[PDB]
Amino acid sequence: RGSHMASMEIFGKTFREGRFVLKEKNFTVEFAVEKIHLGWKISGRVKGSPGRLEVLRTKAPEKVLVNNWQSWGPCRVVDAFSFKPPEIDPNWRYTASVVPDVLERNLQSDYFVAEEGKVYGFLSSKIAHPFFAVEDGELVAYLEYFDVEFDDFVPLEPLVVLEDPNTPLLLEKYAELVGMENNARVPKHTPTGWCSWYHYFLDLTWEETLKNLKLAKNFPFEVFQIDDAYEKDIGDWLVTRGDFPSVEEMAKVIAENGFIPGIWTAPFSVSETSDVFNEHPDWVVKENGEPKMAYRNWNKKIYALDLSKDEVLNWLFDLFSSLRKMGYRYFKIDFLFAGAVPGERKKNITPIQAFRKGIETIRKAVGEDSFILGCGSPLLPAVGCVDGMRIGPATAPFWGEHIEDNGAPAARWALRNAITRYFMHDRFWLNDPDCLILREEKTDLTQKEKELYSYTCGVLDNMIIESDDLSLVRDHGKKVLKETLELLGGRPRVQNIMSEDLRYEIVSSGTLSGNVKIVVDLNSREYHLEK
Ligand SMILES: OCC1=C[C@H](Oc2cc(F)cc(F)c2)[C@H](O)[C@@H](O)[C@H]1O
Ligand SMILES: [Mg+2]
Ligand SMILES: [Mg+2]
Repeated sequence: RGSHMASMEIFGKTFREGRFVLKEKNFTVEFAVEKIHLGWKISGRVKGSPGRLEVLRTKAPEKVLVNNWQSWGPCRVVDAFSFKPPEIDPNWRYTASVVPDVLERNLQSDYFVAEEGKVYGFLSSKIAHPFFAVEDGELVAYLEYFDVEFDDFVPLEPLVVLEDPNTPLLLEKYAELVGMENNARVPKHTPTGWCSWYHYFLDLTWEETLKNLKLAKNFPFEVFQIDDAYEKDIGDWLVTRGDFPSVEEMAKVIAENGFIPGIWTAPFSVSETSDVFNEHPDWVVKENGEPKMAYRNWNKKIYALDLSKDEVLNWLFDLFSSLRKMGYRYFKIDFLFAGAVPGERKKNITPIQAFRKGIETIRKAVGEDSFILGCGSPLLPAVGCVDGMRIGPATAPFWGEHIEDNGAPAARWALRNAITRYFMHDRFWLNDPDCLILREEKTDLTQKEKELYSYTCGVLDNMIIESDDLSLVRDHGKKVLKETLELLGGRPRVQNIMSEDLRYEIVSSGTLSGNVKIVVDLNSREYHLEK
């Protein structure tokens, strides 16, 4: 018990243990408030038209760890009372929020929120989108059902409230419950590999690919992954451009060289210029009967597939079936937020319901022995489907000392999110902190900075992928990788998770180098490691 617990409300009514029933004009919910280890759990079921359903109300803390819904968005500590709404880029509206009306008035946090000594968190997002808002000094938890009606009962997304001095332990515990609730996939083996993006970007040639393929026999890579560059257009994934061969021919060549073939797609996205859009314009999410722009990128309007339509799911099954048959066993599936944009779909289901039919179709198509890696993705809804997940914005071959914490490529902000989302590793999935850039030339990263990034990711036990012209990686670059791989295998903890000054103390236990600690400063770019 406590004064602060007595101040809480659940579904409109002062907090206490028990079973309850709430009959309102347009919906009904039945819920239980049960005791669990380190606090409380609210669970139940709902029917009718719940709209934006208020679950919990409590006093807003002064400092809160907030979390954006998707890969690239910040997880960071923020002063709650001195919040001002950001201006929202109309090209990137839905990477900031799936409920942008909230963000333009109030501080928002998706899926969970933390303070010193306390965590509030939902265990799932299967039907509704669970978020928090700070409204006039109160913290308020909602489930958004996006105007769907339910004739029969469906389960609530469960909420837990946990209390203990050790906040790191609360987050690790929250994540364990999330893991159990969603049948998380956590492979016993972690892949190493190579990725084209962070050297060649959109200008990768097959000539350059063949060159790197040969050099990679001298590096400890299992996987060889082609990124954005090969494809004809966004949506036309089985047609290549430039000097590239067929998609089947690439897979066959990578395999012969002794590597697991990997390939990038953005599978819920189709451009205004693509073949598949012009063939099948009715396959996309709509506004007033017209195609609704999901985002703008590659200097084109990009639309979202309507994953409520059988035609669309059949098309996805056939695509990823074909890729599997060719020999691809590693799939980076990107810009997935597109699949969950609000709007008009064929069937009257939520965007989250549609997202989940989408990603389940992909897993079905590629099978169980394929490794899926999420990117640009809603986090909670993906748990149990993906094997790995990018948990930060894009890294870069420069620190970004003078770049703002929005979502623009920068090493500093990419590593920040790997630290503040550490607790998802080995519970939701394998965390992907984005690629190591270890080349000596064609870069602005200092040796110090390269050491900071790589050793931190090794301590955290995160996926280790390099992205370089392997010609430009010599003695220092090879040594940094070898040592980073030595740092894997432990159980990590960020001890000062609520810090506001970009300095962190991080421990890991049972690494291949025993027990270690690293102290890192992301502002000054300094580190201190003990083995
Ligand atoms: O377009 C390819 C691509 C896109 C994504 O990165 C960005 C996504 C953006 F919206 C803007 C940007 F400058 C970079 C992925 O995180 C990155 O890893 C790469 O695969
Ligand atoms: Mg009250
Ligand atoms: Mg591990």
